[PDB]
Parts: sequence; C-alpha cells; structure tokens
Amino acid sequence: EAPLPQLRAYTVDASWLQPMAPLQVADHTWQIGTEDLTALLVQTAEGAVLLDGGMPQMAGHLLDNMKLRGVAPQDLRLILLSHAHADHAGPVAELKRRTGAHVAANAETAVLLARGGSNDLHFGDGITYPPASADRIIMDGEVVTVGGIAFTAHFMPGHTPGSTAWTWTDTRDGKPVRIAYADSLSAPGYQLKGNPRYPRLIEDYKRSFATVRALPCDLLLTPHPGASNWNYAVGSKASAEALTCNAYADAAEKKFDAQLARETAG
Amino acid sequence: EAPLPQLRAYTVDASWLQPMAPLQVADHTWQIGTEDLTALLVQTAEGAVLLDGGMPQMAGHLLDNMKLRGVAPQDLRLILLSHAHADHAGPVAELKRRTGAHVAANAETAVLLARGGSNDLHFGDGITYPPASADRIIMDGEVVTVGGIAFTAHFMPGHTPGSTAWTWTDTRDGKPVRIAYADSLSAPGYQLKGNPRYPRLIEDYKRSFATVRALPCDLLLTPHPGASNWNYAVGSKASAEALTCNAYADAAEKKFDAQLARETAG
Amino acid sequence: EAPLPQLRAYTVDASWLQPMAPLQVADHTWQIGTEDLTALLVQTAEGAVLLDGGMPQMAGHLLDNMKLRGVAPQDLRLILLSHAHADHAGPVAELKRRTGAHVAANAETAVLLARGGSNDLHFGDGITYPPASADRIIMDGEVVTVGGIAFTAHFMPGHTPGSTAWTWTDTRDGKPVRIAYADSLSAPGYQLKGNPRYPRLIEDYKRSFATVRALPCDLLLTPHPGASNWNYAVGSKASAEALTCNAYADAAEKKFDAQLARETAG
Amino acid sequence: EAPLPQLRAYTVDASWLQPMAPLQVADHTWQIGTEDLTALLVQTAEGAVLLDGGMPQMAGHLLDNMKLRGVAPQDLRLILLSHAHADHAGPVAELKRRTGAHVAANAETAVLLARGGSNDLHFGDGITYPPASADRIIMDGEVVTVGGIAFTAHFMPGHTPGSTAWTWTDTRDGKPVRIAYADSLSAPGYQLKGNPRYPRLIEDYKRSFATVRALPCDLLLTPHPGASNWNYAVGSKASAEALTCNAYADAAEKKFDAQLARETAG
Repeated sequence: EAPLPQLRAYTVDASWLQPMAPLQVADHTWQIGTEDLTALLVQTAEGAVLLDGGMPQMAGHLLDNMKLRGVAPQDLRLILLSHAHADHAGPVAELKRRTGAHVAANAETAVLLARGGSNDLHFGDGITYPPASADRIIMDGEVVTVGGIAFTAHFMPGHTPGSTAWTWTDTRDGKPVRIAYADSLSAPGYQLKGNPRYPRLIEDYKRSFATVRALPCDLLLTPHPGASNWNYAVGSKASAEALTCNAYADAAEKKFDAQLARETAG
Repeated sequence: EAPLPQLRAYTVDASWLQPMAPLQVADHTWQIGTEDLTALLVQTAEGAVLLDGGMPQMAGHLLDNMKLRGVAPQDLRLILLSHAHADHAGPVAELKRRTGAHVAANAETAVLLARGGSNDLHFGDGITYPPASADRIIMDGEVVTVGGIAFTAHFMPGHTPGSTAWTWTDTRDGKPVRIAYADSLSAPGYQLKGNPRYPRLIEDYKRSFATVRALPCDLLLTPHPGASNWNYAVGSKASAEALTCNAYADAAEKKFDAQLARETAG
Repeated sequence: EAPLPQLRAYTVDASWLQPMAPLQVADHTWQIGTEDLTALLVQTAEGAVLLDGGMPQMAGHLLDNMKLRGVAPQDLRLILLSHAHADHAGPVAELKRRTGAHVAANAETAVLLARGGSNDLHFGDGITYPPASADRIIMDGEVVTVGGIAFTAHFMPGHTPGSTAWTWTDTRDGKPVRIAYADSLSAPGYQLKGNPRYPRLIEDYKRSFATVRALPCDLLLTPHPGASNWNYAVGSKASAEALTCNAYADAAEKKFDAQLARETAG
Repeated sequence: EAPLPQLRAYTVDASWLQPMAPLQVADHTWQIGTEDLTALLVQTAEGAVLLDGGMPQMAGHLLDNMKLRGVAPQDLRLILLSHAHADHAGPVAELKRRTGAHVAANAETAVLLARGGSNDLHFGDGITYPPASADRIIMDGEVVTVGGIAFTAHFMPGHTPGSTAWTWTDTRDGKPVRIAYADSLSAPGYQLKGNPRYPRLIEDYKRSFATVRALPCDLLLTPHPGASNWNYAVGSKASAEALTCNAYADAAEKKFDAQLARETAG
C-alpha cells in the first residue's frame, strides 16, 4: 500500500550556491564561482579557459562573471575538470551549448561525464546531472595549451577514478606563480576496503597523496576552497591561510588512515 | 545575498508510484508497472520483451513482477519505448545493467535517452534521468521480432520527436488480438506555435492523430492508462472502458485544437 | 584453406580528390572542397560556417583554403551536413579536433555520424569513417544563426534518413541571393521496395522530391556538383548550367521511378 | 595536379585471416579465432563469454565456431577485450548486434572502442573499425562473473592505455588451471620518449612488465599466439612451447629497452 519513494534532489549548503564577484588569483586567473565552489577562469590572448563550473544551476552566474571579465560566451575556448561530479561539473553541458567551448578530460572523467554522474561507484544514481561529451581525451602528464598558457594534467585517482590536478604558471607582479588546482583527496562515506566497484581504491589514494605532495606549486587551490583553507568571501585576504600541497596531502592521508581504521572497527 | 535555487526533484502523483501485481492483457502480454504507469511485459519462447518501464525508481518492482511471471533478469531480451521521458523510460539504464537486455529505438528517442532527458525541447533540464544507450536504431515501420512475436514501429512524433506506437498480435482464447501501444498525443504546457526548437510541431501532431486513427488495433493501451480509459486497479474489468484508437485520436485532436486557440488568445 | 578476405578501402574517382582553390558562390559563400566534392565556407563577422567536408583525407586541404580566405582554424564556428556518408562528412572528426567547431545535425545524421557510417542501411560497413559527435540536435525547419547569417534546415529523407537541405540568403552585387544546398536525391543501388531496414523509403523519397521543389531558391548547389550541373573547374562560368530546384527534383523523380520499375523487373 | 591520396585499407598477414576449427584450451575454454588471432570462447552453464574477436571480417567465422560448440548466437552473454585495436576488437559491433551480448571494458578501452580506433595515440586514423559501445565499465582488479566463472581484470597499460590482462581458473582433468590472457607488451613503431599524446608511456610499460610477471598463471595466452609461443595450427601440441608469464614479460622488457636505446640513437 506504500508507494515507491519519490525522487530526491541533490540539495547542498547554501554557501555552495552563494554567488560572488570575480576574485583575482593571479595576473590571468580568477575565481568566478560561488563562495564555496571553485570555478577558475584563466584569460589568454586567444580566449578563456574554465576549470570546473560548480553546480548545474551555476551556468548563468558563470557567464555573468565571464562577461564582467570581458569574456563573451563565444570567447570561452576550453573547459577542464577536476572530476565529473555534479557539484563541480554540473553546468558543463549547458556551458558547451551556450559557448562553443570544448571539454578536455581523461577517459575516466569522460565516461562519468557522459552518463551525467549516474551509476557512480559509490553514490549510485543519487547525484546525477545533465550529461556532456568530452571533445579531447587527455593522458596523464599531457599538456593542453590555450593562448600560450600551458595546462598540465596530473592524474590523482581516488575521489573519482578520473580525478585530475591541473597545473599552470601565471604571474603576479612580474614574478612567476605556479598554480596547482588539485582535486579532493577525501573519501566521503566510501567503502574503502574490498570495494567490488573499486578494488584498488586504497592503492590509488595512497599514490595520489604522493602525487599531490610533489606537484609544482606556489599557490594551491581546490574545488572546495575550504579543503585548502581558502576563504573566497574575504577578498584580497582569501589566500592568506591557504595550505601548501604537502600540508593538504598530509592532512588528507591522516583523515584517510583514520577512516580506514574506523572501517575495520565498523 | 539570495543564493542560487536548489535543484528540485521530479515528483509525481502517488498513484504513478503505486505498485501493482501483474495484470494479464492477452495470452502473452502483462501490465507489470504501477497503477498509473504502463509497463508491458510480453513473454515469448525465447525471452521476454519490456515496453516502457515507468519512473526511475520502478526498476526493482519491474524485476519482482518479471520474477512472478517466471522471467529471470537474464531472460529479458529487449526493451522498447513509447518515448524517452523520465516517467516512461526512467529505469532503462538500470534495467540494461541488471538484465543484459538490448534497447531498440528510433534515432530521436535514442538521442534523448542518451542525454537522460536533459535539454528537452520543452522542459529543459527539469526532467532528467540516468542516460542509456540504444543498441538498435529503428526506422518507421520496421519490425522487431523476439520469439516469433513481431513488433512493428509506427512513428507518431509530437509529444516527443521520437514518440512511437508499437503494435503486435497476441491471442485471447484462440482468437487473435491486435494490440496497439500508442504514445501520448498530449502537448502538456508546450508552446505550439512558432516554437524555435520544434518548428513543425503542429504538422507532426496533425499527422500523428491520423497515424493513430489508422493503427491496426483491437485493444489500445497507452503509457498513462487513463489516456485510453484503462483502470489497472480493477483487475479483470481494467480494460472494460478502454477507448478505441479513433476515439483516442479524436479526443487528443480536439484537446490540441482548443489549446492552440487558447495560445492565440494567451 | 582460403583465408578470410582482406578489408577493402573506400576508393573514389580521382576528380573527387582533386584539390581546387576557393571559388566564390556569393558575397560570403565559397566552394573550398575538390572539383567533384562540394564543401561550402560561409564567412560571417563572427566566424565561419562549413557545410560538408567531403572525403576524410580532405581535412588539410579544407584548412588550407580556409586560411586562403582569412579564416584561421579557430575561426570556424560551426559545421553543418547534408548527410553523414564518408564522402561528405569524412573529415568532420579531425576538423572538430583542429578547429574547436561545433556540429549541428538532426538526430538521424547524428547517430550515423556517431558510428562513423558503419551499419549503413544499405552499404553495411563498406563505407566507414572516423566517428564524430553532434553538439546540437536540429529539428526540421529549425534556424541556426552565426554572425547574423540564418541557416534553415529542411529535412529531405531518402538518400540517408537524416538527409538535409540547408538554405540561407547571401548577396551578389547588392541583390539578395537565396542559396539552397540540397542533398542527393539518388538511391544508388538501394533496394527500394520492402526494404526491412527502411520500410517507408519510397514514401520518404516521394515527399523529399516535393520538399526540394518548394525550397526557397535562386541558386541551387548539391554535394556532388554534377547533380545540379555545376562545373567547379571552369571558374566564373561554374554556375552557368546549374539546375533549378524544380529541374533537379523532376530529374531525380524520373530516375527514381525508372529504378523502381526496374526493381519490379529485376 | 596530383589528387589527394586514396584511403588505404588495413591489410594483414593471411595467417591472421586463416580460419581454424575450435581448439580446446581447458575444460571450458576454446580458441575459436584464426591461426594467428586469438579469440577465446569460455562456456558456462549460463551462457558463453568471448575474449577478443580478431579482425572485423571474422564475425561470421566466430559465430560458426560458437555454433560448433553448441553456443547459439543468443547464448553469448559477454564480450571482454584485451585492447580495442582493429585486429582484436574488429567485429565487436557486429557481434553485439547479432548476439545481444554486452561488452565490459575499462574506461580507456571503452573510449577507443567508441571511436572505432580512430585518433589512435600512435596510428592516427590508419587502423579504424566499426565503433561499439561498452555496456559495463570495469576497474582494475574488478571481477566479472558469468555462470559461476569469475574473470578478473588486471590493467596493463602500454600497448594501448586500456590494455587489460584477464585471468580465470578453468580445469583440466580434475585439477585447476589458472589461465592468464595477457595483452601485447610490444610498442610497434611507437615514439617512446617525450610522446606528447602519452607522456608516461615508459613508466606504464615498466609497470606493466611487473604486472604481467605477477599474474596468477598456469597457462598464458596472448592475442597474437606467437607472442607467447603458441602454435594454434598443430592441434593438441599447440600449447607445448608456450611461455610463462615471467618469460613473456622478460622478453618484452628486453625488446622495449633495446627499442628505447635505438630511439635515443635514431
């Protein structure tokens, strides 16, 4: 007599959905997402690059901020992703339609993006979003160049099989600033041990800690700004407490090792 | 200061989600969906065919009913669709994964199914579901045969560009029963006139009325049972008030012509 | 003892592969393909449109001709298709990779393009090419606009299920010139009657003749220039003997009706 | 005046295309491909598994051999792949269409298979084949079970990014036989050093040698039988000279290290 349950929406903290004006990270790099979701616009002489887009409903806000930066919709050349979950890749389909941008991603990110996050290794169908196609498949270490700005992929599987850190070198004053945009190193609610859908999950995480430790980095950013102790809401002091790559990886690994012991204990 | 709106789920009438035991339509054809969502199981000597699956959360109920009919998950050979909206194609992805079934559909249904109903001509991204791939592309009039039971496709564009009616001949007692499973002929909230995403919408609907009128049919069924005056909840009297194809098409066209005049008037 | 046969390549007349310099059709429209394969470049204030690309090996030649016209690879915004056979859509995948262009096509063209022409309704796997993805799905009559130039789709199924004629209005001197780029109306070696993979082939062809007859047209062009009596090799006299839409459709229908009678007779 | 070059077909040694009758490997495992292309049929109580299919033109021969083994087309449940090149995955699309089988593969194999081998990291578009879709995405170490026979994936990137070795335990007499079906460890004509499309090629090969060395294995087989010193043409003595996993990996690594030094020297 009880009916089947209704579908539930992917609802998130209001701060994840709180718009912010563009916040400059370096000479050509801007945070244009929300207070608690990173979306990085990199502006070049030959068009703009977007790294991540946040939630699906953020598409219009992203275009507004791009316009504030002098970037028309057609000027967006490329979208890069940390990972293909709804809260970071949510608006990619709409953005492609409205900009003509291409998406570059590794094969794992591509196949998750192409099914809109459904059949997730850990979340099933609970966190879906409009599917999008990857236009260029990226390999570990491959360099993607737009307007003379070179973006290098560093695979860091774990949070998703396709999780990627992206590095590039901007400037601030006249000195180079090596930026590292590293994916999450958390395993929120994952079954870590003997996971049939991810048998080498622990090995991949362990390797990804070491990958993040060794990234070329003067300024680390993360898809959730709090993961690297950014505070987008405080303007020019936003980066003041930012973690190093070593401190970020160290903290992730201690959190991981605890969760692993607590899984052995229940 | 107002955050972006949260995502909203596709919630439906409880009767759409009310499970029912299998209800026999003819010697090999059974309703195995819910009280207000049709899902037809056709059982052959060489496996079963499923026409439509209802909402995404109906996958487990469909498999339970199949099991009641003696059909193991692996015995489902083929899934056919009326149209690729979330309330009729919702569980197809999961069903493919759990059964090994193939999906046959026309090109329009295939491309909508492959994007999980996102970027709908009328509903945008408001009604998405897990994407699935079509294994065989069907043309208008093409015959799909499983276990000697021949299913013929009749394209009836309008409700969706890929909307399809499926016909086959079952038996009841020892007499043939030509079944027609016809898609919806409604345009719920659609902009009918000068729709940029569907410029020939009116012409297609007009043609589809005539297609439905001429279907070979002794027993009409529809994805929403109320559209053809079925009442699944009353057991063996469920078909008593069922419409003919002529009466179904007639009523749809009068509803369409009214909505069209009311669009000219606002 | 006989081994399986080797794969055979899709080889074509040398004139299909004979490069030509850009040939101006109207103020913004240029033939930039080969002597016997049409590829139309339309240049706008906000980027270029390419209608068809010919054979797969024509990608580099197309880019050379675009460069001659002042169009850098990144300036190509959009690719449109008459139909997704190897000799007209052959280089689309490579062109997308090298230009960032998006492809717009109807659902039938999209699914054939996505399987690289394999499992063709008539040719099987004999004429394959690198698959490409459609970025925007087009409906019959839908208008695609780039740089203020409006391209309208007119579906003309037959040669392929997704065959499309594209119309737009250019200028010559200061007078408008309605261009019609119409797909082939031939059925080369097709089984016309009772074709299981295309049961309504005859009806679609018959309707497509009438569609082509009624196209808005001052200048007709076709994917094979000889089909509309163009001669690309003679420069400014190339259009002199060009057919009207009526004469093109008339001739196609007489050819079709003959082939149909000869199929009844063997 | 010279026309563009014609397309060239992927032609291979006649022995790759020389049909053979089924050759028993263990109680449930049979070679059913050609003399020089492995295609392994594993027969279970609940349907058959095919590991690799060889060249595209081998589809009909594979079905003939399956029929010889008592496996009807519909009885093939699953296709697994070593890698998605035309000479081992060639007939997968046709096989899916004619059998209802599902394909399981890792994300890299899936994306290469989905573009029919086009845009290969090393071969470009020179070796294409009809694209096919993967129905289940596999992770490293994941177990796929059909009829109680468990197949484990072991990723061994290098020959292709998605190259996979598959292991399972059959029987011979009444003793277990751990079979290892390992992909190629060759780099035929690849640029090994500083390859922009595969920056970590050397690291992946180096790791894959060690993966192959440690596979659980009593009987090694390879997609090209000569790579592991099988001789399918000599019947029951076919396995006599077969390599161990250690000897196969050792020989591959010495070949790789030589080619690497010869690349430094030209």
